[PDB]
Amino acid sequence: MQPVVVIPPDSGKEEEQMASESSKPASQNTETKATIARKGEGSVLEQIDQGSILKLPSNLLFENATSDAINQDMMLYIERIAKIIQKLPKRVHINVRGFTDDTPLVKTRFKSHYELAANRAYRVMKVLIQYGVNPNQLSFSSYGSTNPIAPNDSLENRMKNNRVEIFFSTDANDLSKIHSILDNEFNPH
Amino acid sequence: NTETKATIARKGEGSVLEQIDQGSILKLPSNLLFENATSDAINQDMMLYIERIAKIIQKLPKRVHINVRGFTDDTPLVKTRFKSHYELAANRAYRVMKVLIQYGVNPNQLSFSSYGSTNPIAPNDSLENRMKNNRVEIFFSTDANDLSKIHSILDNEFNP
Repeated sequence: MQPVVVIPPDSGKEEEQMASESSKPASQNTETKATIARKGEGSVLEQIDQGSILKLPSNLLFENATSDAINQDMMLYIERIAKIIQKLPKRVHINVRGFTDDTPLVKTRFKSHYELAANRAYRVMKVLIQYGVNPNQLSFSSYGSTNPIAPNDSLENRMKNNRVEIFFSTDANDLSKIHSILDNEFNPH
Repeated sequence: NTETKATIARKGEGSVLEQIDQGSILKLPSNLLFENATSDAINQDMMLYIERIAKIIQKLPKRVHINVRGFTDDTPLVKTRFKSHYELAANRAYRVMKVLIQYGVNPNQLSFSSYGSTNPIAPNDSLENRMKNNRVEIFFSTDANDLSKIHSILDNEFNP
């Protein structure tokens, strides 16, 4: 039951973990763990309303997080992505996106994180081309260091922060045309 | 049409705004921004234009992401410090991005892209059409995922 003299202690970890279950009433999850080649782990596939994003931790592609040297053991992961892309129509555009953390670049040839990220995304794009993706469906982008995923306090988080993302989308304009036709017809301005 | 004349220079350079279903594209001709099509030296004359674009950006919904896209015609580069169309297009986009940052656009909302000589706006069949392909395009979008979340919830409840 209870002591006859009840003296509550300070709020503790029991009370933290009980209230540490708070979350959104409508908890939807638009990410799934992805498996490249039945052996390529830590990747995720995310859906957003304008497209799909395949997120690849640094270590699935590059020999390190401050280099654009593709780890040759990982060439087969890029081949698998190329194969799947070749199963999409030529309508689909593929944007390879590079990201870095805040690691100092003085020991490398890179002068900026934007530059490092650009070279990483470019190299991945070029390997996709080697494996047959039409260059007319590809582009590369750099975000530099300012879109982190997690604090940079573990190897796993560092690999996420230095990820490459592959974004799949189209340039559909049917709704835009519809509005344009209506606007031209009805707006005096 | 989904393309409309965008008045920037007011000198008939050819700037245009296009709407597509997942965002907006401001298209800026080479001559507007750059000293030539073979390099990334911005026209100091036109810093005014990028500044204007930076001001307008800070009026948009806070969820907006801005991607500055670089493109080239498919003519050889044989003369300069640039070793590929991808590299030249990346540098041109980078420079426009950096000016936007200089005029107050948050770096967290900015990225730059290169398409090299792919995805031409006009066939590379005439001198003037080639030059059109040296434009920069600024794409405005968001990473909205409400619909995606809706579907995931329904799928989780009814599929598994």
